[PDB]
Amino acid sequence: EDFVDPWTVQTSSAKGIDYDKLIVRFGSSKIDKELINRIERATGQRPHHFLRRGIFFSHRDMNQVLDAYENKKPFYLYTGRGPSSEAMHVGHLIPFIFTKWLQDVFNVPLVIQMTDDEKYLWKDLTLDQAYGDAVENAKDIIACGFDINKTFIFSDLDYMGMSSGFYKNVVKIQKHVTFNQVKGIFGFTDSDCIGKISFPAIQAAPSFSNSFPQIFRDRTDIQCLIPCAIDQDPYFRMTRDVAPRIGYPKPALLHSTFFPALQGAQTKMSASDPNSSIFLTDTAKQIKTKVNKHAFSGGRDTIEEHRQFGGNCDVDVSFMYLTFFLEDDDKLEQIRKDYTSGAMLTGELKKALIEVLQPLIAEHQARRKEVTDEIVKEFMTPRKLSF
Amino acid sequence: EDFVDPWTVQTSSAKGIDYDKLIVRFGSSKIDKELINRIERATGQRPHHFLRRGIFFSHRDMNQVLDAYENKKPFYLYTGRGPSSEAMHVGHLIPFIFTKWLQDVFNVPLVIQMTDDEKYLWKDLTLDQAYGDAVENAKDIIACGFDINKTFIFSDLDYMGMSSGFYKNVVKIQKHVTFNQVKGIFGFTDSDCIGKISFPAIQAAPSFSNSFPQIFRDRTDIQCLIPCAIDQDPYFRMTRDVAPRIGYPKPALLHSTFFPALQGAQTKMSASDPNSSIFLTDTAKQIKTKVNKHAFSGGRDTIEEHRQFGGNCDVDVSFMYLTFFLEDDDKLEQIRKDYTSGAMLTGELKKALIEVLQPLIAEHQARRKEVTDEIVKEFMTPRKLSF
RNA sequence: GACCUCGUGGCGCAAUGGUAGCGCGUCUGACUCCAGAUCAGAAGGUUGCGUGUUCGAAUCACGUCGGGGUCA
RNA sequence: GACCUCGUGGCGCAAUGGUAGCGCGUCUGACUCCAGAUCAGAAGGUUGCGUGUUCGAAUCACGUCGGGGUCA
Ligand SMILES: N[C@@H](Cc1c[nH]c2ccccc12)C(=O)O
Ligand SMILES: N[C@@H](Cc1c[nH]c2ccccc12)C(=O)O
Ligand SMILES: N[C@@H](Cc1c[nH]c2ccccc12)C(=O)O
Ligand SMILES: N[C@@H](Cc1c[nH]c2ccccc12)C(=O)O
Repeated sequence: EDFVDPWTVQTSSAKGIDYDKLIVRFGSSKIDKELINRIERATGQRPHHFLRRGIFFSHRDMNQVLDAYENKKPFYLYTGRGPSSEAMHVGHLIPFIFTKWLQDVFNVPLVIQMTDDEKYLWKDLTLDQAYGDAVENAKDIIACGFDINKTFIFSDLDYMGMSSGFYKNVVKIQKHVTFNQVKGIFGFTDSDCIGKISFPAIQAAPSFSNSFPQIFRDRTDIQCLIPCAIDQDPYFRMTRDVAPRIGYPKPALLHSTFFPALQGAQTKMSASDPNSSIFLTDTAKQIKTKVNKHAFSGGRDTIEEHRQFGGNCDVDVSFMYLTFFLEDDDKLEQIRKDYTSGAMLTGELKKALIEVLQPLIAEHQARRKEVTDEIVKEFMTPRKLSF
Repeated sequence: EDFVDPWTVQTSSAKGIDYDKLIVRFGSSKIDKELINRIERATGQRPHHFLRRGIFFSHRDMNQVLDAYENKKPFYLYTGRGPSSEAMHVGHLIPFIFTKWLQDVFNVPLVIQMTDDEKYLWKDLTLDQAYGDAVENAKDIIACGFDINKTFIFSDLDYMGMSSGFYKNVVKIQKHVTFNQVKGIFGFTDSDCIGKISFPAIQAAPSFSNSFPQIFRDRTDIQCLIPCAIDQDPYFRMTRDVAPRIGYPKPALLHSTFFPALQGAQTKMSASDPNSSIFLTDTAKQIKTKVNKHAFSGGRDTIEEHRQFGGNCDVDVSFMYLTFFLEDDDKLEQIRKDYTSGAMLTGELKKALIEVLQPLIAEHQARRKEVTDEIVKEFMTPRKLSF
């Protein structure tokens, strides 16, 4: 019995979360082959590997989004981030990497939310500190290549006070969610502060277009698509239930699996936990070390046993990371084959990984460094977005 | 055992609420003669009759406000209103009448809050309807003579989205109040909506100057004074407890007694209840009728018994209303004397009342009619206030 | 997503198959200098909505809207 | 406003008057192609803050800050 909620991914199996069980448990829908070819037919583009490889595996109302898109009816993307301190590891990238692709292939506007107020309520920092962390994380997000002409990155602490329609939708949503409702959904108790208790309303507000008057004037019927880590589904199950009751459309969803922590898929990568993560501000040596010194293996103890029994892929953190970052499907297969056959040793694998991580993480740093203050401020300026 | 909270004033005694017991029960301070002369010494003005006659009877930190004022340290007024539909009776005026005086004699800026979002959560209407009711009630408030150069009337639904510091203080406050805290203070249950559960934070935010950046830039140490009906003390007991913990000063308070309902001081006047109120949009005949047909009497049944036993003032709604609106202290005394002695009959009294109500309510209508849309919009424009 | 529950004159209750009643309130006249109190009388709902079963339903069933609760 | 309660190495616990210990975690070497597992060793806190009582306090008292609870 795996446990998954907005603040905890914990399972006993080394193979990690049983996503098939998660889909059922949550009521979401499995993304099947049909849906994928259906996505390709609509974009005229080859499905991103996260879709091919089941990284993004679950959805909600996707066919309706496609049915609309295909019929010239526009949708907009909405995803977000809880601002961090120094953190921001590769795991935090998956959703954003996919969102950038979705933005390209479908050519649609996007709103990214920086829940600095959330952190302020959950962690121990000042609004300035929280807001700061956000404007900062903005760089890394921007560094993913989001089109500045179709992307609006905002901080709750800020935008809330400069929008004639966001707080208005928070009030609507709040009126339609009870303390009992969220007590169940998230697990809040009478002891939690009123601020945490009503925060869900805020993570839901972006699902409704008229929350962004300067981007959609006051249109209240524009489809919304939320790419995100399955652990965020709770907010939007709630959002989908509130939607009709206040006369707005339900946000569609594309769910992604968690990026396994270095010590094993028993949990997801996280800045809070020791050596479990590879940060976006990591030197090629640090990247190299962490992989050689912390990545859990599915390979046999000795070169001896490994040759006669090969390694196990269902648990090899290194092989898992490759499933996420090695583009070429042929190379990933060769490795899976050889590693399984014993033909390849764990270290030869750990090396293949580091060869793909270092350059990726390096490029990120390279693009991050090109993010000027003028730019950040632009992305973060309520303004009309293209399309 | 009288019962008083933000939504209910109920007592069994015809003499109404035992305010002395209320002060103790709430922990507030009785406004004694000293404090009154102290107010006169500071303003160089004769204390308003609400103070002379105990209408405004309780306070919190008033001496500190005076100590500061007298030493050239400025404070600002903050009071508010839950927007109504057609309502707005004389009872709703007391606080505002006194606030206008305080504004004059002390010469200080003022923020008036229109909790349209509160109504939206508690009643059954649309945000437009709620916002509308507010912009409307604004007229009647303005009609009280508040200096447009020192007064800012705002609606939560609106201002919240155009302030770089209000929502910021709501977030601070929310983090420092638990669901249990407000469950106790107000009586909210797990069934109430998250919006009602965290609303108190909003009625508290105006107590802090930096909530109004366009009026006080980002000063966080400006004394605040809240004139209000004692039934609102719960929000500010809570506000005073949260204040220091977030590094802001505690709001001072001036409490006023309730305006007794026509049928008797057992409850306060209210639009919800039948014939218990006299509306600001009432014809001289309606005013006249309500008083002759509904005002509870303390006079004897027949002219006979009344002459030998006189009337009772501790329960006569009409005499109570006069205590509120008859300026001249000598006339009020003559009436109290004669009515008690039997020298005057109840109807002669009911007549004296109507003679003071009709002209007052008439003037209000007269000034309300002069409130142009340009003006309302002005009062409601975040802008620098004089002093 | 599924499940439970409620939905009736302004308010609070009743009539679990064959004509929707009561209390509070609201209005009248009597009585009082008024008001209250006390007497006497009256007005007000096709039962959230749409069907269906039935000779006939508020009550039975399906659907739907809305409030509250609950589940992996 | 008053009252109760807690506050200790990153985490989670202990020592209710006379020298702050343990577990988890973190680092080393052994072992493994790595990692994990298993062995062997080590580093890390003057106990929210300020006093006071005492020969001596984390533990007692006063004050104060912060978390949680409670009252008319
Ligand atoms: N609460 C999320 C941040 C977030 C806000 N809105 C979102 C929409 C999609 C995904 C994530 C988000 C986090 O901690 O990462
Ligand atoms: N373009 C990369 C995404 C990416 C950006 N920055 C990164 C840093 C590390 C790994 C991947 C990335 C991809 O398709 O996967
Ligand atoms: N909630 C109060 C309105 C209000 C808001 N802020 C205030 C400050 C003082 C007095 C009243 C208020 C009411 O219903 O009337
Ligand atoms: N100026 C009046 C206040 C007031 C304004 N409008 C009113 C309407 C009815 C009664 C009083 C008023 C006073 O001093 O009491």
